[PDB]
Amino acid sequence: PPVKESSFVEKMKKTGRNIIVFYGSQTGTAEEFANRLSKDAHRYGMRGMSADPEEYDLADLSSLPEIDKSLVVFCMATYGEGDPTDNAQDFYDWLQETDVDLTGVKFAVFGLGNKTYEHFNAMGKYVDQRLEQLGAQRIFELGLGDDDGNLEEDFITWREQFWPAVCEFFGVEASSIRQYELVVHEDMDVAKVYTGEMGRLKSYENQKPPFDAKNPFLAAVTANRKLNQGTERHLMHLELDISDSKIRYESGDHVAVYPANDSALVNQIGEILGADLDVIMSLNNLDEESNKKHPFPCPTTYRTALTYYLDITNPPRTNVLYELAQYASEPSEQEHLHKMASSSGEGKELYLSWVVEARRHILAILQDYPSLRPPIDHLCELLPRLQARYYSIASSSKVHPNSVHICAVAVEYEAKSGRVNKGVATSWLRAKEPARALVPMFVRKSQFRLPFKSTTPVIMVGPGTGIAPFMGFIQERAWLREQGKEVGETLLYYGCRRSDEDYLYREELARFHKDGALTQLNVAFSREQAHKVYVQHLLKRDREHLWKLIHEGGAHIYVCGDARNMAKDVQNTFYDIVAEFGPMEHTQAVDYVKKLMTKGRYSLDVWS
Ligand SMILES: Cc1cc2nc3c(=O)[nH]c(=O)nc-3n(C[C@H](O)[C@H](O)[C@H](O)COP(=O)(O)OP(=O)(O)OC[C@H]3O[C@@H](n4cnc5c(N)ncnc54)[C@H](O)[C@@H]3O)c2cc1C
Ligand SMILES: Cc1cc2nc3c(=O)[nH]c(=O)nc-3n(C[C@H](O)[C@H](O)[C@H](O)COP(=O)(O)O)c2cc1C
Ligand SMILES: Nc1ncnc2c1ncn2[C@@H]1O[C@H](CO)[C@@H](O)[C@H]1OP(=O)(O)O
Repeated sequence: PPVKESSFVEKMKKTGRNIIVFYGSQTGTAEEFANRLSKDAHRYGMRGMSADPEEYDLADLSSLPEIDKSLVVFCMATYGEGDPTDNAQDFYDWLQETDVDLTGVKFAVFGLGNKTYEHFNAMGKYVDQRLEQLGAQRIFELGLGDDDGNLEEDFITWREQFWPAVCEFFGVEASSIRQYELVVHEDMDVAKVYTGEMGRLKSYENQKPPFDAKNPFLAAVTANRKLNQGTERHLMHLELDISDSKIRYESGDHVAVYPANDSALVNQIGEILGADLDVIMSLNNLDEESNKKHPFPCPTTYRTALTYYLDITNPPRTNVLYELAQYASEPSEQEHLHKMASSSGEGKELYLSWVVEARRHILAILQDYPSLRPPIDHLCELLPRLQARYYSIASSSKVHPNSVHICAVAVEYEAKSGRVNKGVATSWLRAKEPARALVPMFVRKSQFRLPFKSTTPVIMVGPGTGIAPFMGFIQERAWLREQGKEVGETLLYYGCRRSDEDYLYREELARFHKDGALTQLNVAFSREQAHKVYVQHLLKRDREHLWKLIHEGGAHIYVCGDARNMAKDVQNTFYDIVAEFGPMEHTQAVDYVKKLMTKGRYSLDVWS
C-alpha cells in the first residue's frame, strides 16, 4: 500500500472545491471521464478536482458534509471478474469492512463495464449500493456504461442529465480553458529531458529493481518468429529475457508492455500542423496545488510525447473534438466537430459513423477536416495517455524462469476511413529484431492458475491465440511428470483454420502429446471442411468423459481467447453437458457452471 495523501476534504477546503471525482481505472477510460466531470463543475458555478482513490483514505468521506453543497462522484470501471480496478482495490476493501456513518454525504456513480462479461458493471453497482447502505444519499441515478456498445455515448447521455439534476438540487445554474501552460526550454541539459521512460528520469537507462508498472524492466527480445504459414495474417511468438530483473511469474500471469507509436504517423502529425516536434518543452498545470504537475513526463519533446506518452491511434472522444472545433477555420468543419458531443441527432450519428465506425484517428481527422489546425501543445494536452498492452504469458516459470514468452496476432486492417490501421503494440513488437531490441515490461499476477494438486484434471479450451497461457500450462504439467509427480489428465481443445496453415505450436504440441504430457490433443480445423468445426463441437463430442472429469474428478476448466463469441459458445456447451448428465434443467445447469466459476474451477482469460 502506498503512503496516503492528507485528507482530501481538507484539500478541498483550502482550494475552494465542492466536488471531487474519483476514478477506478485500469486503462484510463474512467480517469478521463472523471477529469471531464471535474472540469464541467466550473460551467455550473462550482469547482471540482479529480482524484485517484488509491492515494487517499476514503474514510474522510464522513467529513465531506463540512463543505457546503458538496458532492462526490465515482467513475468506476470493473476489471478481472467483476472486481475493482487495481487502483480501487483498497477503496473496495474499505467499503466492505467499514461501518462509518456517511449521513449528509451526497454522491453519484457512473460505472464502466461491458455486457459481454459475467458480472456487468459489478464495481459501479457495488459502490452505488454500498454508499447508500452506509447512510449517504444518491443525488443522481447510477450510470451503466457499456463498452460492448458505445461507452462514450453512454457517458454523454448520463452527463447531460447529471448536471441539470445537480444544479436543480443545489440551486446553482449554468470559452475554452486550458489546464496546462506551455514552457519552452532553450539550451537545456540533455540529462534532464525525458526520452520515453515512464517514472523516474533515466529509469530506462539505469535499471533498478523492483520493476513494475511505474518502473518497467527493459527485456531483450531473444526470439521473434512467425508461427503461421499463410500471408493473410501474421501470428508471432516472442521470447523476452528477464534475467537479473528479479521478476517472478507463474503460468497464467500476464505480461504488460509499453510500446512506441509508428514514427511515420508521429512525423505526419507534426508536418500537417506545421510544428517542430523536436522542440523541448514542459506543460505545467496552471493549478500549482494539483499533484498532477504535467500531462505526461516533462520536460520532453513533442516527438517523444507523441511516440511514447500519447494515444494517437484510437478514435478521439467527443470532448477532444469539441475543444478542437475552435481551431477549424471552415465553418462547416467547426460545426461538425462541435456537434460530435451531441447526445442525439445527426451530430451523434456522424460521430458514431465518421469517427468511431470508420476508426478515424487524430491524423485522419486533421486530414479530412483540413481547416482544423490546432497548436501542437494544446493537442498534446488533449490526447489520452498511451496505455500498456497485456499478453498472456506463454511459458512456465518452472521451465523458463528467466524468459517470458508471448503469442500474439499482429493487428492490421483496412478501416472505413480509407486508410490501413496498424495495432500499436503488435506492429512495434513485430518489428523487434533479436540480437539489442528492448521491450519495457512488467508482470501482473492473475488468478488464472493450474490446480494446486498435480493429480487434478485440467480441461483447457483456447482456439487461435487463446492457446497462449496453455503452452505454459502444458510445459509445466510436462515438467511435473518429469519430476516424478502424479499428474492427472491434461486435455487441450485447440482450434485454427487449417492444419498446414495456422496450427500454432504444432511441433511442440505433437511432442507433448507423444510424450504423454497431453492426455488428449483435440484440434478443431474450422476450414478443412464445408461446415465450421469449432472447439465447442469437440467438447460436445466428448460430453460424457468431460462430465466424468467435472462431476467425479473435480476437473478445472480454463477458457482463453475471444470473449466476443467463442467464450459464450463454449460456456453454453458446458451448460448443455451439465444439463444432460446431471441431469437438470437449463436454469440449474447454468447455476452449476456459475458455481464452478465461484469455486475457482472455471477460469477465464478472454479479451476483446
Ligand atoms: C488480459 C488480456 C490478455 C491478452 N492476451 C493477449 C494475448 O496473449 N495475445 C494477443 O494477441 N492479444 C492479447 N491481448 C490483447 C492485447 O492486449 C492487445 O489488445 C492486442 O494485441 C492489440 O494491441 P495493439 O496495440 O497491437 O492494437 P491497438 O492499437 O490497441 O488496436 C486495437 C483495436 O483495433 C480495433 N480493431 C482491431 N481489428 C479491427 C478491425 N478489423 N476492424 C475495426 N477495428 C479493429 C479494435 O478497436 C481493437 O480494440 C490480451 C488483452 C488482455 C486485456
Ligand atoms: C481483463 C478485463 C476484464 C474485464 N472484466 C469486466 C467485468 O468483469 N465486468 C464489466 O462490466 N466489465 C469488465 N471489463 C470491461 C471494462 O470495465 C471496460 O472496458 C471499461 O471501459 C474499462 O475502463 P478503464 O479504461 O477506465 O479501466 C474488463 C476489461 C478487461 C480488459
Ligand atoms: N465463435 C467461435 N467459437 C469457437 N471458435 C471460433 C468461433 N469463431 C471462430 N472460431 C475459430 O477460432 C479459430 C481462431 O480464430 C478459428 O478456427 C476460427 O474459425 P473461423 O475463423 O474459420 O470461423
